[PDB]
Amino acid sequence: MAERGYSFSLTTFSPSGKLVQIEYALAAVAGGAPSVGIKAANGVVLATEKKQKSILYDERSVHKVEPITKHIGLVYSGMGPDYRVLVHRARKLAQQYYLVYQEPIPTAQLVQRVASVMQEYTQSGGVRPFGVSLLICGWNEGRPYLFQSDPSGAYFAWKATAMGKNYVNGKTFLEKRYNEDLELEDAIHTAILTLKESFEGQMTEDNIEVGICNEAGFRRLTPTEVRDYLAAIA
Amino acid sequence: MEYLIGIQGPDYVLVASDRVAASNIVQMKDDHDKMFKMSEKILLLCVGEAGDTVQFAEYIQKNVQLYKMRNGYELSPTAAANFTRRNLADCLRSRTPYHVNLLLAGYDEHEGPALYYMDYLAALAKAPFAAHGYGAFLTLSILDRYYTPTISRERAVELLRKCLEELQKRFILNLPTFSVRVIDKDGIHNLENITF
Amino acid sequence: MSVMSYNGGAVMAMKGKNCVAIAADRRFGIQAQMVTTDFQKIFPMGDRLYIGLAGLATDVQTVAQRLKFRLNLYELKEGRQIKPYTLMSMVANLLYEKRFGPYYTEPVIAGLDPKTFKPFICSLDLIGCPMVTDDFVVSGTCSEQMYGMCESLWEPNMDPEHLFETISQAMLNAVDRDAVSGMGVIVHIIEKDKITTRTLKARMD
Amino acid sequence: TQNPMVTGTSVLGVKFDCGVVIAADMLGSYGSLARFRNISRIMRVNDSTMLGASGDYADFQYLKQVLGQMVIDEELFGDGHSYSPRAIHSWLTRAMYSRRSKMNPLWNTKVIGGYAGGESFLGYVDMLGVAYEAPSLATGYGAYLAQPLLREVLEKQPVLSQTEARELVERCMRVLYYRDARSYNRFQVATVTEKGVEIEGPLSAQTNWDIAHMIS
Amino acid sequence: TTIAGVVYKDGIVLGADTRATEGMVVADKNCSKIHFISPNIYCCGAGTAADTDMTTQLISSNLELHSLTTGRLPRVVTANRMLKQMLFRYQGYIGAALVLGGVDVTGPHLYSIYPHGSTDKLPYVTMGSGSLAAMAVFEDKFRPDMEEEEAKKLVSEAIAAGIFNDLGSGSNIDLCVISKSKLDFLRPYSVPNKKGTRFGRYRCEKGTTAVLTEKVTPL
Amino acid sequence: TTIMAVQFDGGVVLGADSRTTTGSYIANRVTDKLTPIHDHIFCCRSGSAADTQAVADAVTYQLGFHSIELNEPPLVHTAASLFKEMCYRYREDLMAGIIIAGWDPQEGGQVYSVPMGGMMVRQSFAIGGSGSSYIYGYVDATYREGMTKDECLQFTANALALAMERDGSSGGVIRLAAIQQSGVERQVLLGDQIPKVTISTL
Amino acid sequence: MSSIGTGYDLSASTFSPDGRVFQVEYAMKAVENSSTAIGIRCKDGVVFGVEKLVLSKLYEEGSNKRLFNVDRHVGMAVAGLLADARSLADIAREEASNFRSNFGYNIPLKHLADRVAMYVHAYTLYSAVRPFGCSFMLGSYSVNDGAQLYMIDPSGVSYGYWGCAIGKARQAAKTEIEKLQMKEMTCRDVVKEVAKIIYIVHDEVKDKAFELELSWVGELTKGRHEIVPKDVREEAEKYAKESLK
Amino acid sequence: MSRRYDSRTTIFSPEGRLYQVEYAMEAIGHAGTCLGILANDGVLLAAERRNIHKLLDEVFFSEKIYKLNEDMACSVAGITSDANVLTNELRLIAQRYLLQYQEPIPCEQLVTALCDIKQAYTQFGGKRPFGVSLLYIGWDKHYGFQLYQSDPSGNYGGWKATCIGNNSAAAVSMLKQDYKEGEMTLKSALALAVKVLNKTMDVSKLSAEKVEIATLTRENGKTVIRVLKQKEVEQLIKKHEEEEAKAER
Amino acid sequence: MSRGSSAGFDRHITIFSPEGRLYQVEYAFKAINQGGLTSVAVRGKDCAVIVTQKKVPDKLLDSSTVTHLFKITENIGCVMTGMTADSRSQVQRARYEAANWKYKYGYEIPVDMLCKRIADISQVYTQNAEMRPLGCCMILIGIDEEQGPQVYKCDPAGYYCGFKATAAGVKQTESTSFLEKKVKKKFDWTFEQTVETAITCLSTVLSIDFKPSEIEVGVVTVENPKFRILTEAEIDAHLVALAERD
Repeated sequence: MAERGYSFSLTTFSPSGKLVQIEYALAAVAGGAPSVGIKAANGVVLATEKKQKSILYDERSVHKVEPITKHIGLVYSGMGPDYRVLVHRARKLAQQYYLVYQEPIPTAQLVQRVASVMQEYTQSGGVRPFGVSLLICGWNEGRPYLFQSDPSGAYFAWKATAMGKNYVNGKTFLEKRYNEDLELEDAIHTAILTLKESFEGQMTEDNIEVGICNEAGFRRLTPTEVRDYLAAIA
Repeated sequence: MEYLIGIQGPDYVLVASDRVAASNIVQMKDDHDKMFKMSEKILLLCVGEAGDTVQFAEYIQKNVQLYKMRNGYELSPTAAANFTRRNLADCLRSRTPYHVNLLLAGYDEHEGPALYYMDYLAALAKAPFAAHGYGAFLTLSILDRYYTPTISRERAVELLRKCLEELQKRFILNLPTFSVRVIDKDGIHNLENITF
Repeated sequence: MSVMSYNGGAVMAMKGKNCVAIAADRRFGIQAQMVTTDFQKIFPMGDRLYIGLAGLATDVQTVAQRLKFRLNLYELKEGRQIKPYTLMSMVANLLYEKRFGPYYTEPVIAGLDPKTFKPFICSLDLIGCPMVTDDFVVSGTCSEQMYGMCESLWEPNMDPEHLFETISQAMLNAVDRDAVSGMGVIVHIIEKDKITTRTLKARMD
Repeated sequence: TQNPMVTGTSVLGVKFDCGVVIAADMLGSYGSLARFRNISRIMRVNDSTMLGASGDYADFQYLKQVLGQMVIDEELFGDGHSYSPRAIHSWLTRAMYSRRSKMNPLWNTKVIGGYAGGESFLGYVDMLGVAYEAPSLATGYGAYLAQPLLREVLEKQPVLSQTEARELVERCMRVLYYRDARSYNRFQVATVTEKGVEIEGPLSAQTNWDIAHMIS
Repeated sequence: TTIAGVVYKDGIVLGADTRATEGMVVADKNCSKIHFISPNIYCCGAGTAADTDMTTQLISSNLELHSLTTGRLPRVVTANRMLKQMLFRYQGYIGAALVLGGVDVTGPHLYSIYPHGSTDKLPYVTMGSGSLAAMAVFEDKFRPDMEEEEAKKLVSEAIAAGIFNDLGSGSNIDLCVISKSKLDFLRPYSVPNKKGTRFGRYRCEKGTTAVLTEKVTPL
Repeated sequence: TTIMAVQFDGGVVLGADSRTTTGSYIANRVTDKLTPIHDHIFCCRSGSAADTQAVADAVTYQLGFHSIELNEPPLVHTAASLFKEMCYRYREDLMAGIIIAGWDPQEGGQVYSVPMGGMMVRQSFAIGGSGSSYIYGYVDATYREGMTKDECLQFTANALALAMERDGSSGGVIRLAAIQQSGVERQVLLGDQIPKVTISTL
Repeated sequence: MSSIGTGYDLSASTFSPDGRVFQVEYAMKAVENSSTAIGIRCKDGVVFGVEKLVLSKLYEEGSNKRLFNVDRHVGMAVAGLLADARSLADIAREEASNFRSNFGYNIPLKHLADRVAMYVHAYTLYSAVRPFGCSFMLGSYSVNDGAQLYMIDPSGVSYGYWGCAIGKARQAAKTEIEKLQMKEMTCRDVVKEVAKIIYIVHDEVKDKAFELELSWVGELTKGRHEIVPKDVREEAEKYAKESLK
Repeated sequence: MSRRYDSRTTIFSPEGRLYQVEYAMEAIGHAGTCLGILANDGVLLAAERRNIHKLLDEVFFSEKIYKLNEDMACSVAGITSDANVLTNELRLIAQRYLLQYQEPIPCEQLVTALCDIKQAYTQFGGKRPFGVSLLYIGWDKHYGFQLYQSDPSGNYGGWKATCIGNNSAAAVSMLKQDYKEGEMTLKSALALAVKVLNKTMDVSKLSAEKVEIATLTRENGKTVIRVLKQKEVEQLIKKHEEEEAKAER
Repeated sequence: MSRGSSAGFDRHITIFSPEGRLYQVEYAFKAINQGGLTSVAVRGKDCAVIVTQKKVPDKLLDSSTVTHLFKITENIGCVMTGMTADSRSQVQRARYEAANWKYKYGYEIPVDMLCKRIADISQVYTQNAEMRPLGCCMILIGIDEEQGPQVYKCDPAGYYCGFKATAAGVKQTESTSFLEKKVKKKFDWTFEQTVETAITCLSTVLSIDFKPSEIEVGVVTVENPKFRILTEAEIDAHLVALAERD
């Protein structure tokens, strides 16, 4: 018939360069799942916590490592429903680029467009902005790239960053550590070790999920493979 | 050679303009003098020629929009750009087979760069130019203008040349008019000259 | 460019290719049945510098397509640091034509430009539809497409010296100008090298 | 005949009103073009329990008139008073919708015969697709208008108090001319009687012509 | 410009066409690819006006990508069927795109032919354009019941050779496109039998018809 | 415009139809279906032209889809045929297509409904329709008797389809016949690759 | 039942911390105060009985109604706040009529019961509208699917029913329907059985005398919802008085 | 309920002005600073990114200064989030006006049009006004070289050197002190720009990663808008060392 | 858990908490607990089984929407778990979206895609408080075409991922750990066993047990990909076997 309810601003400016209600959203991604992203400089590899901690996981396509398109993949930390819309929206955006350019959407561009809805939800009454942060990968310009889009809509540029449990501590360890000039196989080994540092508990292959982006294209690594990398390194 | 007849020749320190006064219904001129020269400002002049009725509707919509630029800045707008801007709006209207096509003549003075004059076709083509005329009248003067003067020619010779041109329309053209208005522009302003 | 007819416009472009430069040769007059409005006026324009798009027929449509192309161009131009490639533009200009329904684009674009910051030649012509074309062979474009093309295919090599191509293109305008009914009134040659655009204004009335 | 833009047609609908009852006769033969697609078809609809409808003209345009009719009865029931329509209101509301429908390129010369008695008001109505609607003694439109209506009207003008029996023998005779003249049927009819209390209609039964037009 | 044909071994599709892209009926390009990749395992042969074929194929190209990525399950021809169906029906005619869609779908292998109007029908070999007949005549010779992948390649090179001879706008290379469950081959050249080339002689006139007088160098 | 027919048993239907879907003068595909996906439980008998059938077939899939889930799995025949009436209503004379709908709803017994290209929807005994059913009209009628029994329906229905492709100048090789029950829609192929002919004239 | 008048009902989009809105709980309470309206499904139809309040001898059938025909084959018996029950009848009347235009057959009640129950839940969701304050039964006889009886609560649950009653004593009436086998009955015997239950269940604290009005959609009304025929009404009326005694 | 709260977004407060508009200015204070300076033959924008982090990859090299058009440039002072929406509106307006106008977009015209949207939200729609003040730099013929400043309050201002973002009062005076009316040329002005950014930041140490510098300089027939690569800015960071001496002397 | 602190007008609005909690969603969990419905779901390779309790207030019922097993498409089937009012509205929304998919996709939809469409729609509810989220929980079961039988579970919010075996209802966590032991012990997946293992688990967690008539089992077998309800007879076949099984 019609709906009203809540249509006045719910968000008030705090002197910090951010609003109060968005700041709270960033704590939400912190209590979210561990996800790590490191740019290997010959592809980008992104790794995420497979589990939602029930430890019955049986993945064959239900992943949180998802190809949007030919060379873009997304792994996230935070909310499930909020993420599904970003994935559906991302394909429409990538393709929007694919129609005009005949190449899909660069990392920078995809970020600008996803970011505008996340802010929209803030300023408006009767909505709340996402609780999701994205680790976005891509191969554009002849270089691998990795961007971080936060639940606010702000963007921070990162060659390596960590999300989930102990995210803050995660960023400083990466800032010092981050590597480049890595072979594909090595890319996986470094990524898994960084995931060990963020994520607690058991890792086997139904606890962590890995996806790689390189020249051939983004794909999502089979549960057998992840296991071989995990064992290999200290 | 397109529609109705107008001619303007800038010598880049003078502008010579004459336009027909004639919004004709049937075979009689319901009034003698009729406005085809419109003043947006005292230092911008638009001479619209084409259809009698179409010229007026097009001008008024743009004219309130022109005023809006003046209202905000409280200095002159870029007049060369505003006469082009209406033209871009008429490029969108051109895909449609409806006729709303206006042969326009912009005289304007801009502050900083100087004077600008722009030519508009009914095919819609913007040119800064030494002299251009719209319709049949373009046809009448363009060929003598290389030969008989310069693009720096004297006001006297211009005016004699113009008087003769308007008499050639009565004499030769199937469209004569026994009232034409003549206005002379110096380097900044409109002067109203003697009707012929 | 064009591949539509106007008797209110109509102009002619022939382009031929070097190997690290591409040349575009252009008339500089404008016509309109029994009407002219300029001795000299620009048709191909930059919008990210040392690349060109031409729009031909009457002057409003020329200006319109080019600005509109820039509208599509600028987002990629901002997002990345490096200025857009030739490949990206070829599809973009085609997307601009494609935007319209059944009565397509008022000019029918041919694009010529070096790939940004690198010395890779490109020539393409497009149709007024969304039909995708890759070209890098040679392109000639206008209403009388076949006439710009036969001479422009004839003159070059796929490695001449730059100068040899420029003298060829000057001549290319002249034999073309005898081939059209009277359409002339000044000749412009554009050589696109690496970061520099050579512009030449040829002699005539 | 007299039927712009038709495909499946009901040929002819008799309607003659007598004192408290109407007899309408309509053929079972329902031509989809020249071919008689259905040899038996009941072209009698139930508006209501207290109303009845019988229709002539294109049969596709009739199913459209049926969906519109149907909702109007629903509206009246809809209140909760549980009223049965009046013949004039339902037929009349639709006559307006036939004024609107002309302008778009689909044509209607759709013709229905409403007899009802409901609420306390007795109507005989005829509603058209061009929207000639009126109260009447007898009416029929479209193809009915070209051949049976004038003989039916000629008898009706000095004797305006024809009865259902005199009309019965006449209906049988006229439909004999339809099997022979019209190219949309070869006989067989349904006899429908509308009353102001119940809707009655025995099923379509064959009838067959009588020859005597090869003597001279 | 685009004349397309397909054959069935007993699997899914090898789609064949001769290359050339035209600006109207004048060649823009001698021979560059016009049997197209959509994102990564659906290919479309085209006929009629090439143009409607490309843009319809591109929207559909968007929609199948949405289903593949979540499922990890083959590109859905029926999805792609429906979108085209929907666009063409509203007007009752809006452009002519005659399309040979072909992908092995999650369940059965599914081959579609979309004409200018709407359709919803499901054949298994279709040859398109006004030269459908020329393409079909190679297949009807070569292919009795059952064929193999290599054998299907040989009919396909032959269907593409026929269109080149029938309409000179199609010319040069025979392109063969293998479309499967997860193998999608696009390789320009599959048969060089002709080729559009530049001259071995050179004549062009230098300065005896050339006219110049001014130069400047803007960026 | 290939023939469409559905002949009445009294608990299930048998349809029979001829194949060729045509791109004007030239036949484009004669390896097609005449009972494609219209739902997942429902059948319609299709021929005519590819577009006339298709627009209707999809709207009925979408409405049928809502009907089946809410009611409990089987839809109503009468509901389904009305949806097709709507498409035809706009395109009255534009589309010559007429669809032959045959089912077993939870309404009761076997019902055969004829949805016209006008906008007409009717439940009847058996009709065969198309733009070419002003051509095989005699042949259906002789086969059609009061309560034509199933075993009889297989020979009669197939034959009517055979009579069509041989005679037809809008017919074509292979009759593909469709028998519908509450189990789903089932197609069979009776060959004509192998030589079957409705006996020649002198 | 949970609800407090302060907190978590000060907007009609506020979800309560218990999982069920206070407003929906309030809507059910109003049904509980009102009179008993019964509708029992038979093998050959459905028989309705709703008591029509008489406060004056000036009143005719139009005053204090609770039998609507949503369609003209489908009936609606409501109980609770009359004001919202009649408005939902009007939107429902429209919803049925549009269905008949498109679909063209006696509507199957199973489809109605899902669409209406979801609509009743929608009003709990939205701020511009508040939940419906009645529980109602939808009842039909058709040949497409037979006799059908569904009841929708103001929560926006649809469940299927053999025979339900809603009133001042919902549980006592339903046990009484259980005792009797409608399997043994045809539509004629059911009219007697509805009639008694309405008199006993209902407790006067707000009535003063009521008139029982009953409706058939059955055998002697041919798949359209008409008021009870006279013979049936008199058979029904005697038994109701006899059952008291 | 909703009727028992305050936030005084569309409702005027005891002040005579809304809370939401005044609060937006506070958020702008603790976010990265943007300044635009005037030169004789160009105009330039220099900005501090919202990233205080020690490691950036440079995926998008516009994280503060976005070049809208080939005739215009902008900076962001405030939250990057509200900027994202605004950036997309600007790429369209800036190019639309240009299609029609065929003349480099006037700096004034752009801001007044934009400011109208900023005020529209606070007054009606029940949305808060954007937390971003955008610093526009452009050139048109009839004012010359320009810098205009945009607010969430719908206030515009015609400036020759101004700064908005963090520690703005200090910043505008510091630009006035070093740079008078029409004094300093384009190259020497780029140095001045970095010098004020080094002093005023949310968090100290000025590096290539923390700064992005943009030039509007009119080239041969076209007005060229470029965002300088990290490499070029670095040559200016040493130039900024030289500039500190030069202001004093 | 948290009840949140306000700094906005968070108290009756879904907008953030310092936990990251959304108020309306947390209230959506209490809606599950209102219905009384708990479901145990098991994945195999022969079939995907969903088994859930059927509510009886009285014995005068028709089973057409008393049922909490729903046909969300002919091959893939589902149950709604939680409060029955919220369930009916969600089923209704989903079916119109499902039919939309039918117009777009043209065929039988993958389990991964079906859960993803419902998830996006429920993102609209979750972000709003204009319209409160529907506090039902859906476990979709069905055979994804190449992969096999799948059991996916969406929350009121819409969080979905794959699992070896899943549970929904009054308490997810307690039901899952009981199910986890059943999963470790990994039985030979054939028709009788997968149904039986599902049935044993739902009965152990309640400690009330049931008769076959009291539960509704819905399977998607490799035998017929159609979504099928067993009914009183077929479930009974498992129950009698189950008694003899230890």
